[PDB]
Amino acid sequence: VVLSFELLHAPAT
Amino acid sequence: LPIGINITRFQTLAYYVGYLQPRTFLL
Repeated sequence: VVLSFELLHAPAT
Repeated sequence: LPIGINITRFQTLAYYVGYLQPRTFLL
């Protein structure tokens, strides 16, 4: 199991 | 709603449309 973590410009919730 | 991609236009599915300007009110 691989977990990706996105941090684009968004309201991070 | 935290949706917030982008918006430019809209339409509906009797009714009125006004717009909003940057004003200053005393409430």
